[PDB]
Amino acid sequence: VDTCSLASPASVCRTKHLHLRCSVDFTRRTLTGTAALTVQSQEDNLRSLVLDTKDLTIEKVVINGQEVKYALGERQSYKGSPMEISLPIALSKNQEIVIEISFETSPKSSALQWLTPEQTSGKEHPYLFSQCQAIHCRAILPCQDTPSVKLTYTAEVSVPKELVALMSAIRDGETPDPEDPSRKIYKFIQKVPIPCYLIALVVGALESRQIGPRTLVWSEKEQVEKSAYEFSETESMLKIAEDLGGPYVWGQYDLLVLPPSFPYGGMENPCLTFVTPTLLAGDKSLSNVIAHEISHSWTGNLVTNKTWDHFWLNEGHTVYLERHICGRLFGEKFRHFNALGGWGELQNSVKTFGETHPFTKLVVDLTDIDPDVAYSSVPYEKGFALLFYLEQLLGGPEIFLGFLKAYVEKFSYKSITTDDWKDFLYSYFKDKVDVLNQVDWNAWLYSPGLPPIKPNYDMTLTNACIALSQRWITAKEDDLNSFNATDLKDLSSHQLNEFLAQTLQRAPLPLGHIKRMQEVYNFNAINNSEIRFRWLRLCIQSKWEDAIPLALKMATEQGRMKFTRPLFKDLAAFDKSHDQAVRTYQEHKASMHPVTAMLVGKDLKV
Ligand SMILES: c1ccn(CCOc2ccc3[nH]ccc3c2)c1
Ligand SMILES: [Yb+3]
Ligand SMILES: [Zn+2]
Repeated sequence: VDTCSLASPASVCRTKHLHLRCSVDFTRRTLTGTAALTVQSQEDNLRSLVLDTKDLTIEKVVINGQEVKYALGERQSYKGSPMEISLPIALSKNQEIVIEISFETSPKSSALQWLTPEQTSGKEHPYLFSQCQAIHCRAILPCQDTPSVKLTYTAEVSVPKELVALMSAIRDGETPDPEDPSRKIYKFIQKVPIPCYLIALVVGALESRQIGPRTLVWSEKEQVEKSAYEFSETESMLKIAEDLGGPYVWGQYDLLVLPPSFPYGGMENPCLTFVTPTLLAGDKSLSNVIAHEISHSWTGNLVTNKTWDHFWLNEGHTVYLERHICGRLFGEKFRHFNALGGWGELQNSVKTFGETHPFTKLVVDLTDIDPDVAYSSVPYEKGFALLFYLEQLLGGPEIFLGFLKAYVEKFSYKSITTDDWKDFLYSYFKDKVDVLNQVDWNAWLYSPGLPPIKPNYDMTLTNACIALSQRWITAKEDDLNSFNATDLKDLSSHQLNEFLAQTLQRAPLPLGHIKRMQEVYNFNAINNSEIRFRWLRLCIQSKWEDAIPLALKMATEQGRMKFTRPLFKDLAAFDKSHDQAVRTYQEHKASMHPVTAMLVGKDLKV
């Protein structure tokens, strides 16, 4: 049961294919066109079915060349409105028909952000991008908006001729639009069956540069050269991922670097990963995000969570593979360092939510819960900790990687639950079932709070970070003079970040200590977004008014929710900046991403 979807479930009917024919209207901020769904009955005598929609205007529904009856039910909040379609002839089991729906989206579509020219790099043209995960595809087109259903798709997208459209699919040509010579039609094909949350579209002034045998980077012209360098490890990571996961089946692996309001670090859209431009550190230091998105090409896009209650299957396994890729590139001690950092992020989330909160369970129950509200580090890092614990229990990384590749092979092109995963784990490790029975499954999978057992972590790269954090924390005023730029001499950017993460866990520190830290380390000069984020949080939580305009600037000049949400919350919690924090949100909200605007407003109680 997919409690996030109002559509007929997969046991009743299933979409096999979507043919999308649409036009992007920047004057009206609407997409208008037809969604032709090829649907296969799973029941005898099927006479109706229901699709998910959200803020869509339906013009008509056509089957066998005739208009048919349909009805839109009452809106159910963030789930949207169910659309019931009256089939003209009762279908037998396995029979397939094509249902062609004429629709138009709303400018407030929660799947979409429409940007004016001023919100782009080039300042001449507008830009549109989508983000369907988890349940926003219904705000673009009517569909069974559940990851329990997989479908292929084709699309034809008409756009102003000076712009470029891309989708999560192989590019299948471009022509002038016969209905309007001021336009171009871009065509697409996704021959591999996917869940509809992986449908993606961007329209803008995009240019491309090849950076590997199967990878172009796409962005506005101003970002191309920098993106090419930043993500140059992409091919080497794909080769390692193929070694761990089996064949890459999607053809191309292209990258799209979005404008700064993109809400996530990345989105694993097939053939075309979307990334934040906050990855552009200049030194490739945030490339774990690329490794993560690459890994989703197996865990998530091939083996998929059957409902969003089982999101940890997607995310936990992906973090596990991510950390292996980075460990192959940079060493097993670095994999452990990153693993242990992730446990720290899990501590933070559990402390933030509260150790008994339902969203700290590994498997969650999203009945009446908006996935965007529930979203956190938990499925990522509690899922990873479980897998890392199991790795250690069952004989080490070589052995557990054998399981992972067998698991991907077994469930490719399928959608699964936590029970499916656990059943297969027991089947694969049939000779170690004694050891598996030692795991407290009920606590790991279903209980809130920190896991019942913490894995073992190599400390080599972490010790210097803890040591320095502890010096600052225990320092008194007469110790502040001993600190100096040389303290950071032998620390990588990853280690500087972890030093800040350790210190932030003990915040506030005294204002004088934070002033000294800027004096000796000049953190204000660091443009690395992960570093700058934690530094500004530490400054604001420690009540440094000088940091207020810096934090406001970072919160608004980009929109990755990982950074924007906690910066606004911190600024709201500081009495000196509270009124400005809400004013700034109020002023910006109309031009923010619709999901980000929603969540920041809830965070700020405005
Ligand atoms: C990374 C890139 C896009 N997203 C969208 C958020 O999606 C989800 C999906 C599934 C979820 N289960 C619980 C919260 C939750 C949130 C997260
Ligand atoms: Yb002293
Ligand atoms: Zn992910």
